[PDB]
Amino acid sequence: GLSDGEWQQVLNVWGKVEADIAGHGQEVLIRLFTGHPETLEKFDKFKHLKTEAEMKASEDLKKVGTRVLTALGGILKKKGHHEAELKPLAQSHATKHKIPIKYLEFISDAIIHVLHSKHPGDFGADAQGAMTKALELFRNDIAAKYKELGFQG
Ligand code: HEM
Repeated sequence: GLSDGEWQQVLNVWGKVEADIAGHGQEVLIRLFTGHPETLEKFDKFKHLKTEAEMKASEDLKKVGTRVLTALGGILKKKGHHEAELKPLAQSHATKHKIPIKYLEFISDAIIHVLHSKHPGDFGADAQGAMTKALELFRNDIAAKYKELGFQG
């Protein structure tokens, strides 16, 4: 797992997310869908959308982006002791949404990109490596629950 100082860097940048959770959520999702169009096909509510202007205008997209980052913030704040938070998340993503582990890798890279773009002075080289480890931890633990739930992610 991560050191105390690695967790400190992760939570320090996360604090900058809290002042505008929705605005961050929209930027993350738009980065994900533009970099990896196949990922948008998983979102039945808005898989019909084609352009970034449409994505920015979508209220459904902004609300989903808010749920995603709020749930990730909850997990991160647990500093690895997140088994209770991770449980419902694994369950829904292996049954209802069927989200391959590869797509969770794509969104991790999107979050790291957005954080670097909006808060570089709270997200230098070492804080980036710390957030990279925290998100690997997250994916690894979800993949372990996928197996049990019978989803080869
Ligand atoms: C940081 C990683 C992620 C976190 C914390 C996260 C969390 C959530 C949360 C909290 C919800 C709402 C409640 C639920 O259904 O469990 C949700 C919904 C959803 N997520 Fe995930 N998610 C992540 C990644 C992804 C990825 C990478 C995809 C697809 C590429 C995805 C597809 C979906 C879909 C299709 C829904 C339902 C959307 C709707 O209601 O319109 N998620 N996610």
